Amino acid sequence: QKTPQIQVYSRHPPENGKPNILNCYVTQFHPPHIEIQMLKNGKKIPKVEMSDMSFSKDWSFYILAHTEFTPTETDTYACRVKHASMAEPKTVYWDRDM
Amino acid sequence: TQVEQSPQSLVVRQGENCVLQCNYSVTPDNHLRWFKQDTGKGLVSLTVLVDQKDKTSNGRYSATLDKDAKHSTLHITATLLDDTATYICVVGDRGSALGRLHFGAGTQLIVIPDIQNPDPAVYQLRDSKSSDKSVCLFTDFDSQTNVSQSKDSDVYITDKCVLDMRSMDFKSNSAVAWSNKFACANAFNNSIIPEDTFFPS
Amino acid sequence: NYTFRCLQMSSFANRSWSRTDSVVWLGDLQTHRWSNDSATISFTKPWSQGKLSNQQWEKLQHMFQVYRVSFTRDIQELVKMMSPKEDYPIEIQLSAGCEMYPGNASESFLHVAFQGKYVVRFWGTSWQTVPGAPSWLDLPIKVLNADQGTSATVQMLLNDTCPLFVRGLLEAGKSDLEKQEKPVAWLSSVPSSAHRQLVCHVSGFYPKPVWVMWMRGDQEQQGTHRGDFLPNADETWYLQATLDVEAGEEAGLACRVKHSSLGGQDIILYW
Amino acid sequence: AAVTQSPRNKVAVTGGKVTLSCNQTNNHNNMYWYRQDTGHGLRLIHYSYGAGSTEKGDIPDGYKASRPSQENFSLILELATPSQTSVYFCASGDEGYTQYFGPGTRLLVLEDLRNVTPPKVSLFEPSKAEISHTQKATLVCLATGFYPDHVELSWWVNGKEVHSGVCTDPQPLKEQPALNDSRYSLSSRLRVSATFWQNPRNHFRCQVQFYGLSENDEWTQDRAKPVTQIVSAEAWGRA
Ligand SMILES: CCCCCCCCCCCCCCCCCCCCCCCCCC(=O)N[C@@H](CO[C@H]1O[C@H](CO)[C@H](OCc2ccc(C(C)(C)C)cc2)[C@H](O)[C@H]1O)[C@H](O)[C@H](O)CCCCCCCCCCCCCC
Ligand SMILES: *[C@@H]1O[C@H](CO[C@@H]2O[C@@H](C)[C@@H](O)[C@@H](O)[C@@H]2O)[C@@H](O[C@@H]2O[C@H](CO)[C@@H](O)[C@H](O)[C@H]2NC(C)=O)[C@H](O)[C@H]1NC(C)=O
Ligand SMILES: *[C@@H]1O[C@H](CO)[C@@H](O[C@@H]2O[C@H](CO)[C@@H](O)[C@H](O)[C@H]2NC(C)=O)[C@H](O)[C@H]1NC(C)=O
Ligand SMILES: *[C@@H]1O[C@H](CO)[C@@H](O)[C@H](O)[C@H]1NC(C)=O
Ligand code: NA
Ligand code: NA
Ligand code: NA
Repeated sequence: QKTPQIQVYSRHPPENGKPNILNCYVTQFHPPHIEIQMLKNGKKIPKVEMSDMSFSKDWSFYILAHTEFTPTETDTYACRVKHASMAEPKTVYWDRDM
Repeated sequence: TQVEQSPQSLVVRQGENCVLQCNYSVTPDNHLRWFKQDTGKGLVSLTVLVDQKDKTSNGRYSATLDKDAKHSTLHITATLLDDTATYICVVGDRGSALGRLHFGAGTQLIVIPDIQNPDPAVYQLRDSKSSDKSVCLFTDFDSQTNVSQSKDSDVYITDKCVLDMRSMDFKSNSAVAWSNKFACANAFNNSIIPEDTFFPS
Repeated sequence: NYTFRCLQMSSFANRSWSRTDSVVWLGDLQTHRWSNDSATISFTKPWSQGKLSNQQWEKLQHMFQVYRVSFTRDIQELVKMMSPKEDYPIEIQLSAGCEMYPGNASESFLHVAFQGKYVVRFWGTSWQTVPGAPSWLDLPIKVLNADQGTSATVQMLLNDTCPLFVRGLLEAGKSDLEKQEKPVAWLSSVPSSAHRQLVCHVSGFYPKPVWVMWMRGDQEQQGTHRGDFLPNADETWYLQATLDVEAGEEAGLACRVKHSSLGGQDIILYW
Repeated sequence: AAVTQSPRNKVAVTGGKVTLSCNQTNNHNNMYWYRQDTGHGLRLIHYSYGAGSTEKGDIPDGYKASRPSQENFSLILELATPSQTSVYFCASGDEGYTQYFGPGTRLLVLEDLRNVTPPKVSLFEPSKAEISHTQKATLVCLATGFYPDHVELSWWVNGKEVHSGVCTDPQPLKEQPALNDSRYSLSSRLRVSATFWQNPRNHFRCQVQFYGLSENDEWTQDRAKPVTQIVSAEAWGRA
């Protein structure tokens, strides 16, 4: 049971107040059963789009979640993943500087 | 069911050809087998068809399969008495042991034997141990003749039955009557029996 | 050279419950999706039918529809057969398709993984286990290789159908396959166990090949670390390149980006 | 590739335990139990992929399967019911699709065994009138007074079974068709050439194998326990 990598990144250069798309890319996990949530200020964003699940050369799974978002000075954005390989859900926060 | 046979039953005269049908909805259809099952006996495989459009033969038996129409026919040429049996269609849904067999309910064929040289007669036969007991044997009538069940409750009459003396190429019909009461002259009165029936003594 | 990949993932949770989901890729573009919930294969491009007639596609799809149901039952029966050696839950993955080379040459493949390990392929005219596979698989292989009808169908699928279908896809899908999308870059920074870490973000480029270097003037900074290629939702790519530096050393540094879409006009961003 | 079944015929009572066995010396991994009922195709009850494996088929309820060895596959009716009156077929196979079928087992489950009775068997010798008229000789065998109708009638000449010139009624007839559990009668003919019948070295025997109670079955009536048995009648040829 391999443990999921989570990478969070914007489609476009982030500018406070400007609509954008936030991506959450979850990779290197198995088995494929997984729960992925994208959060605004720790609250579940509705209408998040998922790509179809696929797998790599090495047979490990991956999937892309994305959602419209407008970055601000105040608001926090994160991607939270529950998977049997982990005792607790893992949360990775969007950091525009990273 | 996923496998349907037609007709349900049929009666043919010896020497006639007949055709049996099998239609199925089984998917997929790896192969189709025809079995012959004699009364109280087991399954004798006649042919197996495997190709999309297939034809096979096995003596007087020939068969076709059309997997597009999901339809098979079994043809019997020049029927013999021994073709009297149930004929069963089976579809195998895999080319391996992972397959399930889907059985049709069968078609019952009866073949009426051709009696060339009839000689209708009623004989009395005596018991091997106690010669006071006897039966009446109505024999050597042609298949036109029908044997009717009994008038009296104390009188027993069997249905007709054809035997085949293979080495002499000879078949004959017979029926048997007996009673705890009764003579052979009167035994088959309830039956329309030929006028020239031999009653000896 | 393009690789066409049909990717099947099948979960069996117990004797009764299962699901099979498939995706199809031509290079890095998705051409089909086949959800467990759907009777039919879905096109994810206008050109996903390739150069197949409607009748040819309908016939091919029907074969796959029978396959999906048959596959599901066969796995369940093979579990019963090997019982109690193997128990649920079970994951089976298939990777099948062909790599297309110039001159009407191709190579086909059909690889099968069990619980995440490549154990079985189709090769020539039969199923075989590959090096490292457990011995118990010899019985399933024996059973699978008894099915002459499946062997003949798979031979035709790999040898004939795959390359013919894919050659058609390459013609029909040419303008998507050859699309050029321009990268857009931006800079940022963070601390890193000390030192600063400068980040050059590059997003929206297609196709994948890209060059990104931190630079002081004409001096390519050898400490530049390229991240992984990450997908955007619109079939473009995202990549970041980091550089560890000293606080106050940021002045002079630029990020240069070369990509086929820019036609020689590189992106240069000065910190 | 051969397959055998035992017993070949069984009369049982409701609530009793019945075991149908299938034996197979082909070293086949795979064995299968079916039942055949009029108006239906064979239906799969249980199957097995090897010693220790049993799997439910399409109609498993009321049956338990047992595969103690590669050779043997058993169908166990723990609490037999009349609905299990049927013909049962076992088959075996390897990784290939062919199933090799056994010869079948006939099972009748009665509500009660109180009426079970073996046949009387009588052999009737050919009429001299038939012999002079046809130069053929018909023997007739009569099995009477038996219940239920699970009998096999066969003809033996000099210790070897004969089939040529034989015909046996397709169904036993009821002796009291008004009564609920009528006893049955069955007749058979054997026709031979007059010279064959006239040869005093020819020993003729009609045999009826009757299926009834086992040793294990309880019997509370005064009359003899109507067990599975052979009853026969014989005669020698003569001038
Ligand atoms: C792959 C390249 C495709 C490129 C073109 C298409 C691209 C378009 C987009 C496609 C989107 C689809 C997404 C799916 C992607 C993954 C798919 C890759 C897997 C392909 C396998 C295809 C197998 C097809 C056949 C099949 O369904 N078999 C199935 C049905 O077979 C039955 O029906 C057939 C009807 O065609 C034939 O009967 C007809 C028949 C009979 C005789 C003959 C003769 C010519 C010999 C007389 C012919 C025909 C067969 O004989 C009959 O047995 C059969 O059940 C197979 O066993 C299914 C599973 C196969 C795969 C197994 C993988 C290995 C697993 C190892 C597991 C070990 C784990 C143990 C615990
Ligand atoms: C299909 O081609 C194979 C050989 O091609 C290889 O296996 C395919 C499944 C696919 O993965 C290709 O890209 C591979 O290069 C033929 O297999 C040969 O068949 C002959 C006789 O039939 C046999 O003697 C050879 O040893 C086989 N080759 C190998 C490597 O095993 C196969 O016959 C072709 N089938 C049809 C119907 O075209
Ligand atoms: C995945 O798809 C299969 C095939 O449609 C589903 O299996 C069917 O499920 C329905 C509803 O449960 C049953 O009535 C059918 O008998 C099943 N079809 C077959 C061909 O067996 C399966 O349930 C789906 N899996 C999930 C988890 O949704
Ligand atoms: C089988 O697995 C599913 C999904 O994990 C589960 O919800 C269900 O309870 C299981 N079904 C049975 C009959 O055990
Ligand atoms: Na006569
Ligand atoms: Na008993
Ligand atoms: Na049945």
